Amino acid sequence: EGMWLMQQLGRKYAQMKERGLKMKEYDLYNPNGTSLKDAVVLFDGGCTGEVVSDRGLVLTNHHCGYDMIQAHSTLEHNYLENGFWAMREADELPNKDISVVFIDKIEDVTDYVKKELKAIKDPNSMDYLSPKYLQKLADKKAGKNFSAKNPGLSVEIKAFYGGNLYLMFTKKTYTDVRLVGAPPSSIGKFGADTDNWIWPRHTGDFSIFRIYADKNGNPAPYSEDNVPLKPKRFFNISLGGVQENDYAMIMGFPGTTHRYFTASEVDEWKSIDNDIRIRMRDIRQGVMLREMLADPQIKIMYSAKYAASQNAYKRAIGANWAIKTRGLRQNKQAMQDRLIAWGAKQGTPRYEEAVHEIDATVAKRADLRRRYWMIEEGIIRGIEFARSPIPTEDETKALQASARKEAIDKIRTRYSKFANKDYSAEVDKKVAVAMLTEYLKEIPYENLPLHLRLVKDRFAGDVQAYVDDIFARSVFGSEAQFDAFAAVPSVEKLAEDPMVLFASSVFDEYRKLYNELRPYDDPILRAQRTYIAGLLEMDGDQDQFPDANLTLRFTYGQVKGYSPRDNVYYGHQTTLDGVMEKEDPDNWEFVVDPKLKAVYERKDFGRYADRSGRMPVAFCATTHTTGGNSGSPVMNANGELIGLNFDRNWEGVGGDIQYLADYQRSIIVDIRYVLLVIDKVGGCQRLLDEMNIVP
Amino acid sequence: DEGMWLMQQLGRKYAQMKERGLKMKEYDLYNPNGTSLKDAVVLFDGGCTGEVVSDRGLVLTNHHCGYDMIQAHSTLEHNYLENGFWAMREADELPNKDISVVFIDKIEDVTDYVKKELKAIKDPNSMDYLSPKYLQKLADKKAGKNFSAKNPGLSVEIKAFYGGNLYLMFTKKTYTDVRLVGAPPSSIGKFGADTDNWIWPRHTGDFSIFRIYADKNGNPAPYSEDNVPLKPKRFFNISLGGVQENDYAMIMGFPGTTHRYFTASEVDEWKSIDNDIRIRMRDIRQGVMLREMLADPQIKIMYSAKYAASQNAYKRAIGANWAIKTRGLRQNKQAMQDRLIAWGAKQGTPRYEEAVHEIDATVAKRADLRRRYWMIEEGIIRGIEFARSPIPTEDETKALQDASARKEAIDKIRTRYSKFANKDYSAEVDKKVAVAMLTEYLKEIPYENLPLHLRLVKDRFAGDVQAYVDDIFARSVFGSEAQFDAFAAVPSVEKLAEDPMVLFASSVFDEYRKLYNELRPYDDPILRAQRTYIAGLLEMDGDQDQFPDANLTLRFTYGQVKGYSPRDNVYYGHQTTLDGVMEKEDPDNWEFVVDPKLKAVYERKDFGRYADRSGRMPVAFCATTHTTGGNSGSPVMNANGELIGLNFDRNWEGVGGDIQYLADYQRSIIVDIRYVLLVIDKVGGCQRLLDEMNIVP
Ligand SMILES: Oc1ccccc1CN1CCOCC1
Ligand SMILES: Oc1ccccc1CN1CCOCC1
Ligand SMILES: Oc1ccccc1CN1CCOCC1
Ligand SMILES: [Cl-]
Ligand SMILES: [Cl-]
Ligand SMILES: [Cl-]
Repeated sequence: EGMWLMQQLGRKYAQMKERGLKMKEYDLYNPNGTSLKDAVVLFDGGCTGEVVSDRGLVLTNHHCGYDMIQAHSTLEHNYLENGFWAMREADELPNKDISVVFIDKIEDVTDYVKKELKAIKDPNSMDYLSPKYLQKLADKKAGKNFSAKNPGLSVEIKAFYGGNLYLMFTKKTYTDVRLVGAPPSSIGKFGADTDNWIWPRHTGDFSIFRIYADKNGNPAPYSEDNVPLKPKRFFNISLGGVQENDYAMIMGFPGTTHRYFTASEVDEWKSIDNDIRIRMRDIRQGVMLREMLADPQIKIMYSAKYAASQNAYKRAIGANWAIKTRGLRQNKQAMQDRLIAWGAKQGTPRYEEAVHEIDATVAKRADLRRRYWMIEEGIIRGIEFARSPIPTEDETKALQASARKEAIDKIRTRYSKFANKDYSAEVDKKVAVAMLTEYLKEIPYENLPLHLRLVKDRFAGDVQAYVDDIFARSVFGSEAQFDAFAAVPSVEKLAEDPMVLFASSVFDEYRKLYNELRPYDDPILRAQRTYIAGLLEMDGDQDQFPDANLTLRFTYGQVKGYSPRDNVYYGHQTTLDGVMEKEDPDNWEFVVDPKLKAVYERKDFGRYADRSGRMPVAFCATTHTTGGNSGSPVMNANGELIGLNFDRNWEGVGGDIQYLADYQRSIIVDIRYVLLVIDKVGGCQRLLDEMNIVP
Repeated sequence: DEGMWLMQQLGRKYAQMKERGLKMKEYDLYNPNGTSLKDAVVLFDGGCTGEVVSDRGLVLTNHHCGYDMIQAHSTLEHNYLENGFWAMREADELPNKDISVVFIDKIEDVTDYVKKELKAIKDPNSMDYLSPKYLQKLADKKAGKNFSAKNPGLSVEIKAFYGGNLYLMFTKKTYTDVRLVGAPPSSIGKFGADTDNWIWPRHTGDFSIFRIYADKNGNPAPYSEDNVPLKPKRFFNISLGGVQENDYAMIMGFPGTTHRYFTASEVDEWKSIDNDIRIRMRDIRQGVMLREMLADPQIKIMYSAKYAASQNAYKRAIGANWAIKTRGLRQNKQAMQDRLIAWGAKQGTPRYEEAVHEIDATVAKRADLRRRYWMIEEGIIRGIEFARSPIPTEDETKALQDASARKEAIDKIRTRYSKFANKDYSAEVDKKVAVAMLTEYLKEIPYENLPLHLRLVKDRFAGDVQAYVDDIFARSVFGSEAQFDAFAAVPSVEKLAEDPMVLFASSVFDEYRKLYNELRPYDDPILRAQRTYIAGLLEMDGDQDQFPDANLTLRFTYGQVKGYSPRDNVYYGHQTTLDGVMEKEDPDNWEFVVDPKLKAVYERKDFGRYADRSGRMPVAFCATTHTTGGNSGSPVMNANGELIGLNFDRNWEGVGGDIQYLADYQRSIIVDIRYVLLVIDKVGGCQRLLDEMNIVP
């Protein structure tokens, strides 16, 4: 059910032992010694990874290492397409701007932070949540020259439970992390967008890296003299596999949850955030799909844009399904009513006052938040010409020194980036006509961005004519129109340009709405500190975890499928047979790698197949995970690596607000499938040899 | 494999059925010389199955079987199709025009009689052995002179089985006064609508209720106000015990057609010609149609039924091709024919191998013609609406070329134009569909094989299909209402003889008929060789584990209540519940709206004695019985012969079951009788129907 702090392992240990955990408490997490926690890393600031060899080999997802694989890919050596397999350590590819963070130490500094906070003077100060203020406290506690006296180490204090608990983390960061291996994208991203958030899943979502360090294992930036890190702890790989009901646990860095939302915040999330994103993206995607299906060149240009829009669209659909069917609003209402009743009995009215402040703040910001989401989904991300060039103050104070050419070259560069090889003005006009029609129906005249008032005042309500006029008269409407402007440029032409006025007006309104809404966050945050303090005083910090905040957490559960709907059951494990069932040679997402197809046909599964002779691919578990847990190690009851978390099903996206025992599942790539791909597809035997594989 | 057994085969299957769970005595299910459960089964309205469930002639069948009768009695004031219908007294039950129920009174093996009559052969290649006219002459001879007049309501019919190796004579008792008694709203009767067609899990309460009326002595009589409900020989008892996983289940009904004795070359032809062409052409047609329906709400209204009708056989062809590709259908037919050829070589009889060779050679010879026939039928005859535009008849052309009969010819042509260009016809949508369909057709069919008018695409329009189609509508008398009216004011034969749409329609129909005429002779050598092929299979492995192809005659099938795994890590159980109906509810989607009375019954858990042991309300179940089209409305029986459900569909994964039964995928989709009784009781409030039924605890 939760994403527990490492400090909470002691309190949870007996429940974990009753669920199947076999390893000793301090072998998993030891606050003053080496433990399994020391083999977990925050991979590239947003993913999880794990050390799997005494030579610093690291496993993470394919979608986590995607940028590094793509940056090393060329037409001659397309690693993104065919995979990459370094046959020697010297062949492993260095990566610019990469990092791996180890959580060396974790310490509770709540009393220290609360004592420092007592010197505030302003009772409504937000320093208790300020990264700048908390970093000043972290530096004071660790010492002035801490990073100089302890090379590779840094300190950081984070707030938890809305500012009721503070932890200081001592982090060891390595920046020389080299690409070692990756399967082809046909394995690493098999389902591609069709199978995103989907269980059953047949994706071998993994990639392999290696941490490099100086001669003493200390962090060092990229250098040809760097040597593989000999870590103090690494995961043993299990080949025993998984069975239904087996204990499974994960360690990783979940990003964000909203477990302490009020019922009014659940209503706001559904009726504003989700409904607007769903409505606007459905319109945008609908026009885009029509144009992509009618022109093969439009499909090539808009495929990535369509896919990027669909990602949070599907998340919003899954979240709204949970709000509608799993009683999320009702459960938050019952939670706050229980605290209010308990507060009335104890004679402390501040908990009811805190819930009231949140409700009043949510109700007060409703129209502004609706206007913000409408402009953001409808125009800022919905219409491409909203991000068309806007002349700067320096560029206008150049067109009217001979830096007129410099001002024109800078504007030309931004025009070329806007109207790039993937931009279609005809597709954009069609999308804008549909998006603006919906926007103008939802936003009244007095709340419109100034330029949009011209739809009613100048074009008699004709959205098509307003959009046609923007492109017909704008210097950014076509290449020939920009070149005519660049030959005879004047600031009068730019100041009255219809596209410049549209872009400026919609961005002005977007910023103004952001500025008016920003002050509403603080009273909610301050009231949440009181609300969560009451919940912890009432029911204790035993069965209620702190919201995820990109810090190291553990979660446990079982390998278990679920019933998505009446008479339908999805089991706990998928097989290579399921990959072959989905193969479509003419559908780019479902092409199957010929080497993988041959391994399946010959049943060349070696020691990786299950007891039945079937080759496992992925499994699902009742662990509680979210974004940030991609690449997390999945452990056995013995702490051995059995898989890597890579996704969660759409039915469980509502799990960020309320964990859903009967629907929410972590989607995990089976470690047996990872080794089958390294061995039979990559032929990289040296990686298998350096891992400690247990029978 | 698991089949559609003749009633005659019950004796030799009885021990296997008993070992699979059957508890009733053999002659209580089927007795060739006395009353049995077979006497409670009817062929409903010539294409469905039904069953008698009371001593007063109450009949249950599917909602989609009784659909036309419910629709014919529906008005704006009393919309029975939308809200359901529940007659609260026998006098309130609605009579139906053109309805019938057929009882199979007697079934007799007349193989020796037919084979003796056939020996009076004038031509050894005669097809009289399969001729309904010839077989009816033999049936009348055996029954006697004026059988229908001497025994009113009774009629006789002989049918061929096993490719002409077995003949059965059926004595049928037909009743034509069958009145509508009850029907659930379409929200229950067709809950899944087109989305859930051929789909398991299924949550559709597909049932309707009728009553057989007869004269004072229970004899058939056309509709009369003096008619009285029929007191039948036998009726089904209703079981309330329900079903569990692995329970024995059996069905009796009228499966229409199967192709269990196809050669491997006929399976290849079915896949590579029939199915691939239908799939390709319908995907193009549906694609253009969907794009126009999504862009214009009025086009969606006009083309929704046409789109749905095209999708029905398209989905069936997809499901059939999935079985051919994944379930080794071609390989299993090949093994079957190779086993017969090996056995024939040991028996010293080469005629079985010669018969398979004749089928293979005939299939290979007709390949190009059959490809051309399917290409024109799917691509143009069905694919393009203006292919069925008016063509002036020989008498209409002769009338237009010195009498007042010219105005009659114009009125007849106008009537056909008004039917073609009706309220649902869009010339713009049709032109777009035709451009895409003709582009594919012209790519597949060479110039020398094209219908004459289509040669103009290359010869006159420089390969521009769009211009050719535009010219058809711009210059045709049937291109618009204003163009037809201009023709009707000044009509001439010369205008019609050179009309581009008339020439297109005539040319494509000429080619379609010519191809049909050239292909028709190839059917006979296959049929004659199939008689020899199936005789060999029967002689080799016996009439014990291989059933005759379905031919709209009474058959029984047995199996178990069992779900299946459609794909890796996915399992569909054996039973759906009312909770599944509520999960699918969408108030703004016509297909998935839920009746408020049903939703209230679910919320209050007012399930009475109809709920299962866990308090859940069952809706439908699936079984490993072998069914096909014609089995809609079939009674589903318990091990005791009690009614547990009505068959109403089969899953798409099992459509290949017409060629080879698929044990791990094919399932009959059945409405649970507990759900039927729940709807009659809590939704219709028709207690009198429950009271006349014999319900067993
Ligand atoms: O299989 C994939 C899945 C997701 C992303 C990319 C691929 C690779 N495809 C690239 C071009 O199309 C054929 C292979
Ligand atoms: O100003 C608001 C904005 C969003 C929500 C609620 C209000 C308060 N009221 C003002 C008067 O009109 C009725 C709503
Ligand atoms: O529920 C049905 C299922 C299939 C067909 C027809 C209906 C009835 N609907 C008609 C219009 O939409 C609301 C009811
Ligand atoms: Cl380390
Ligand atoms: Cl012979
Ligand atoms: Cl099968």
